[PDB]
Amino acid sequence: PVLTSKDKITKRMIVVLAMASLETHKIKYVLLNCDDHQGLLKKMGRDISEARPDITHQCLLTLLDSPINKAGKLQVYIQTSRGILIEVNPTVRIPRTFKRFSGLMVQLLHKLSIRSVEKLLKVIKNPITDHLPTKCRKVTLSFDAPVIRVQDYIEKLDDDESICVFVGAMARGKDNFADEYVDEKVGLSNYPLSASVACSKFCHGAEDAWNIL
Amino acid sequence: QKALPASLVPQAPPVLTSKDKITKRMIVVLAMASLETHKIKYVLLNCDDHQGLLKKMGRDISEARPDITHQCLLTLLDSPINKAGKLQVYIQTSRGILIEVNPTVRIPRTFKRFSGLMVQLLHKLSIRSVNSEEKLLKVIKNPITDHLPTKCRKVTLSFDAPVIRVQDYIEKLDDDESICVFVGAMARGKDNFADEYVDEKVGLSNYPLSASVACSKFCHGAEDAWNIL
Amino acid sequence: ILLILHKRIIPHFHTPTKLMDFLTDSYNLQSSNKNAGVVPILALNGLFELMKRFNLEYPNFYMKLYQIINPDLMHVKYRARFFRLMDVFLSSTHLSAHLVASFIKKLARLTLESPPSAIVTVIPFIYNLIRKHPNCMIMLHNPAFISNPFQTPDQVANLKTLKENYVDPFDVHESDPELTHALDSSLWELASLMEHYHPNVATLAKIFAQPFKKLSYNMEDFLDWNYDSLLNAESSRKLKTLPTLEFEAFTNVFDNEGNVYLPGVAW
Amino acid sequence: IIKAYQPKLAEGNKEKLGKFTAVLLRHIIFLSNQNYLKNVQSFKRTQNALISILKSLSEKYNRELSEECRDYINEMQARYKKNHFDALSNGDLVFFSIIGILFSTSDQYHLVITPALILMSQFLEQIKFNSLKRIAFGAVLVRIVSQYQRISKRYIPEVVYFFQKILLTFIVKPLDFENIRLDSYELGLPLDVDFTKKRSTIIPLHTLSTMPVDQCVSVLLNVMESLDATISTVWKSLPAFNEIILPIQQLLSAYTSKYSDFEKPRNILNKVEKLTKFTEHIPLALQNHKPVS
Amino acid sequence: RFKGDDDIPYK
RNA sequence: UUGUUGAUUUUGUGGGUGGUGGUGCA
Repeated sequence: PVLTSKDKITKRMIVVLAMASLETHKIKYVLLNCDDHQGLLKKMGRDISEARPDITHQCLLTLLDSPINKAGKLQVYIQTSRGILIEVNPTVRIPRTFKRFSGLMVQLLHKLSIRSVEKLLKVIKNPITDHLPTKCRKVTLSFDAPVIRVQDYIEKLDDDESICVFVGAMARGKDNFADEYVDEKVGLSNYPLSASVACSKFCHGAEDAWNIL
Repeated sequence: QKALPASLVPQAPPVLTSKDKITKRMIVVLAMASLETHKIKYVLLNCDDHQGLLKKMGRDISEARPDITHQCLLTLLDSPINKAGKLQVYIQTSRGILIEVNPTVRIPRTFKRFSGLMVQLLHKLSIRSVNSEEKLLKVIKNPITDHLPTKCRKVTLSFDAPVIRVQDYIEKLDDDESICVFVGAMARGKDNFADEYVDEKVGLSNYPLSASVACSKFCHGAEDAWNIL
Repeated sequence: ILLILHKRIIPHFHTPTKLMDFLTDSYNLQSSNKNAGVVPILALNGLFELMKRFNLEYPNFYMKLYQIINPDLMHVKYRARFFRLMDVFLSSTHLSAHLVASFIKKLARLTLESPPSAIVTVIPFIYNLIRKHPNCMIMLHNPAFISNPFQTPDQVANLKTLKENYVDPFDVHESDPELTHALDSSLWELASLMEHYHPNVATLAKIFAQPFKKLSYNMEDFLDWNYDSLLNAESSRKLKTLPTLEFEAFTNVFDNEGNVYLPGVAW
Repeated sequence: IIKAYQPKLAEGNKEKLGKFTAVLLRHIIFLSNQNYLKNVQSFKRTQNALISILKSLSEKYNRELSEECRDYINEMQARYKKNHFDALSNGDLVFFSIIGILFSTSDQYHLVITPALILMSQFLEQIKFNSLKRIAFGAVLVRIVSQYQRISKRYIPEVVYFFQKILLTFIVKPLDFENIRLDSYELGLPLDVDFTKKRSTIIPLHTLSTMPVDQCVSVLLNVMESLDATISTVWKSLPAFNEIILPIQQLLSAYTSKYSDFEKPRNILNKVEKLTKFTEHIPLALQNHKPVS
Repeated sequence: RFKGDDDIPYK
């Protein structure tokens, strides 16, 4: 069955892409990009460094294309830096190209939902806590945190529960975006990790732990 | 119970190069890379950005997507093993151009400046560092074998091939040897691009895998097998 | 006499070797009088030059050096002279690892009950000694007790039992540094100095955590310090800024004879 | 005075009132120096209100207070250079406390806390502590620095040094503690002391200037209570807790042996045994560095 | 020193 | 204090507010 926020009993691997830098600007509304819109954002006064929706696409692509998603044990949630929280249906097949992705997200932010004939992408009300499974372990990705084996971490963790990982798609910032909801922060690799690679690392471990293959 | 070594300070591991054939390493080849340039200024041909031009060229535009190569290079380069200096990347362009990727490089994550780099690389045949000390991206002479290590195991990513566990595979392989992987950045096609060079082809997962996902999955097993962390 | 013996007396003797017994008796002096406890420190200078000139051996010489080091040494004014002599002794190429380990353990134990100035002096001194004799970094860091994420479960169990059964083997009362078993111990005291109240002293104490990149530390830049220097340094702060107050409020500042900031101190 | 020269009334009133955040402090310290044993309760009333007023003046004019305070630490140091303990008085003890009330004690660096902690540590070591008056002054100094570190829990080596000498001073030597440097051998407590009566551990400040056996016991009990608190808060967390408490453990063991009835040394020893049992004394590991890319 | 997702400089 | 005017401002101390906001609904 396709996993949904309504279902809470089933164990699943929830991934939250916090601090996602998605924003629409009209001169027609178009997703703001670090390279496409440099002068316009300079007028806004915001740094072009923190104007990269591209990182979210890479995390989404590797997560969506991961085997566990093909096994129907994964759901993706995205918390935009503006405060917009987005639900990602596992069944979706987001565009592989960056430009076509931006056209999708501007529609989702304006239309608040994407329906192709269940909404493929749905904007849902904050906080994250309500939508997550009733029994669930929460962790963030922290470089300064102790390095932990993902496979061992999931194995020692219970079964009826579910696992949440909060990954910061922000280009640069303090790892305190989701301290309020989380109970502990763990380190995945001994070396600094990009948002995409860490997600690739973690879903790989869950696949090994749960024998998804 | 044991005394510490003479120097415990962590030192950067050596940057692997094609010249060195002894050290154990994980070779990855993104075969059938779709990288082509054309004067309009020279621009990397794209499936979406350019459609009329490739039709004039007569090439099927489905196999005209360099982003798949872009995404793989990002995950391969950003993998912890590359940070550990146990990985070098090779690129066999669909036209037959073989490219050297120095592990030290840092490709742009934006797709536009990604293309701007390779139009420079394809025409200038090489790319120099900002500090001007080493050629990060260099084109090299085919075949791949002469550049590969003297003792190396060769495998391809095959959906039809039997499914294996990467961690167990790398463990059972010897230590002095090296493992070399042939990945098709192509969208769709027959998995015979590197049949001549390889000895045996392996499948990683029963479900179909994207090129980047397959590569990321493979390298994590090597890190788990080699304890790279 | 001992202060001027090395310079104004010994070179003018025809056979200065005859002072060995007097210097030996001066060097072995042990008396209940506090002012007489400094005598071996002075006799050491006169005793050292004699061995250098004629290649004499004082029996168990480094054993007596270990004995002389005490909490009094850091407070006596002649500490500078002693430390300059110590650098020459601990520059020898034949000293055993146990000997240097025994010294480093004792100084760290002594720095525990020391003023910040003495702690400022010892910390570079220990860093130099550890760097000089590389076998002793075990003393700061024992790798066998590290918890590695890749270590297998049986290794974890063996490590757990090993942690449980460990006992500090350093002997404080043993006067033979080669037998104090200090090499098998560790410098928790320096790790406690990491939490020293003075910020700079803590930074020097944090130095053991970070890698030993620097080759050696000039003792002359750390020998001359005291409480007065710290107080004098604060007496002249180049920058002045608004202080940060207590948001908490105490009804009374001292105890009586609601909220008392200093219970046990009547008003 | 504050009413007559409010900021709104005229220009420069702000600067004037700032100078009075300074003046009122030297009034707070001055009143403490003055004799108040006759009217301690009234002196308590006038004091806490005056301190309460200084809080409001400080809240708006923190800068002027620090300037006057720092001049006071400079003044105490200079007076200490020539007069030693004779310079020290109740007001200096009180001043340090007012600093704790008003200024952020729990900081790595602070304009007034850092000089106060350093200056007090100099007293904790340099002062002879060879008289019951002098020991009593040191005992309160331990209390003040202890409250300075109530959150921070930083290690003060001089707290250990002071405890060792004071504990050994009241047992004078036993010939087992030569490493501890005493300054007075005539303060040894008599053996006939009961050590079962309920004696108040509080030390009046007004008695300090005037400064028999019971007073020594009360001072001694206050010192050990501070010692017990220091074990329970700071020394337990430190890696070298066993090393810190071993010289103290021997001294407390001597206290129990000489005074079997005296229970406080036994209680501290029992807690010390509990802490060392639970704490895992493992070889230190600090050189484990992060691998580089 | 570049780290994580920091991008190469834009001129 | 105003571009000749007259208590509108000026000096110091405190001090709140997105608000000629837009847009969709009844």
